[PDB]
Amino acid sequence: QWSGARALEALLTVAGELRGPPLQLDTGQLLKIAKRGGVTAVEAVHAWRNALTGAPLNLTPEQVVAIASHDGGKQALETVQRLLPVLCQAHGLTPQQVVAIASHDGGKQALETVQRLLPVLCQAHGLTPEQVVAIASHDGGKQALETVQALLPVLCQAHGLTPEQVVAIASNGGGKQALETVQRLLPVLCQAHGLTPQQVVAIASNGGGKQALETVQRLLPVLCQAHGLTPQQVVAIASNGGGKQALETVQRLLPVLCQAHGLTPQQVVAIASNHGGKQALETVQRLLPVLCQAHGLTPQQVVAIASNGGGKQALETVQRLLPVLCQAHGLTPQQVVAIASHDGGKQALETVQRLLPVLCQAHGLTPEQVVAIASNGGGKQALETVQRLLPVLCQAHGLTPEQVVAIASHDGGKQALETVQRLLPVLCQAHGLTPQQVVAIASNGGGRPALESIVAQLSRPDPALAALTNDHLVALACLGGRPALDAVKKLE
DNA sequence: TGTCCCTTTGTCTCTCT
DNA sequence: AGAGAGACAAAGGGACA
Ligand SMILES: [Mg+2]
Repeated sequence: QWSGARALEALLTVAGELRGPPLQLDTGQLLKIAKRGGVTAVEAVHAWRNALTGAPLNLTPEQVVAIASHDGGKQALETVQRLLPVLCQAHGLTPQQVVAIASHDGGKQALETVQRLLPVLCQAHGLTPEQVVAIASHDGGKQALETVQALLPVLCQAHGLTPEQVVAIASNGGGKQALETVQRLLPVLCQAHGLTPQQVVAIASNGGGKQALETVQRLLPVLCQAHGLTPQQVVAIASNGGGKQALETVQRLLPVLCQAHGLTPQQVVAIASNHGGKQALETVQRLLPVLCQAHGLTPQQVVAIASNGGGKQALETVQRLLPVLCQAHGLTPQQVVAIASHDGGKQALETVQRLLPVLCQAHGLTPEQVVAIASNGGGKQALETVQRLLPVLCQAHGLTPEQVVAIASHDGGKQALETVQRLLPVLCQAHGLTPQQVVAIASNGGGRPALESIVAQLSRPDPALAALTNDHLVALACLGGRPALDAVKKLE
């Protein structure tokens, strides 16, 4: 008999009881835990199904699932019950910060290291606890913290980094490796290749930090001479997420793409400078002629789709869905491209296919309005939030469909929609803001934190924003969102 | 096996002007 | 607003006990 038979059965046993109180998990939560945390993690969640759910700790099931669904999730769950009170009272962290720290593989290691090192890091190394929390909140968090403690002085003094840079480098998976590689390679990359420490920090400030710095060091010569590329264009490929894989794939496919399809180097750099760049490039070489065949898409439209993170998923979903979206849903190829040319194009595309008839028939939007909402990063999220929240923003808060679509139609629209639904009453009813002023504030990228900052002022007034009327705060909030507000906060 | 750590890719959100 | 930067997570491999 296949070994896994027993454990698998154990899994289904324990996981049927978890559909019971007090977590009520929905199959797609039990799977998640099962896949990443394993059976020990499903069986830890059961064994601690009460201790975690209410007084003392009081975690949402969402928050229990987040802690459990990683390797060592059992250890994390045990450690969180032990240290969360210790960390909120002895160190002053929110429990949401403790959950953040715990929700990665080896979470236990992270938690115990924050417990052990946060004093020495804040006192003797000058870090804020929020910096310590960010460093901690990735896989290998424990490693990154011990490495920060050890290398912060040598990185700042011998190498000229600001502690902020050291923290930005540290705050990724493999933070330890990136830090160590930045130490070793910073002088080599600066003194031999004329890179600013700033550019070295940007290369290092990703996952595959170590990998990207070493691949830049090895390949900058081969790329800038025998491949007509600038130091700037190599830095950009290496620091935008593509890292090692993207740089090596730029070597391979730069001539193939150009020579066979007439793409400039700038178009190749842009396709490269993203997460999964290598994937986008390879998919572009593979799929371009299929798309552009028989007066299909123009090349430039392929370059566009491809030049966002997830470009490969976007290219393949267009290939698959262009026909049905145009035939069955009355969309132009131009529209399909626009939806696709954003991070998560694939998600937006699939969500338009699913939700366009619903949003038109049941909610009275136009296809154009649907395309507009879908045509931003996180399109899937904005579109699903529009469906959830349209009848509520309209009926309960008096907003027009037009106004909702407008809040919806930026990056973060989901966040902006959910914040408007929650903050409109206190803003209007308690502080005299008009619905239109509220809709205006939220109708930008960063609508959410801009609404929250406006509320932070009219709820617990900083004396530094006092000479500003509501109408002035509103104008500032529209113009530069939270950062503009915090900008004036620094004036008193 | 369970746990810890690292890398790559995909996706979502916010900033900076 | 478009480019750039930063956050959040899924999934796989190495390493080791
Ligand atoms: Mg594994």
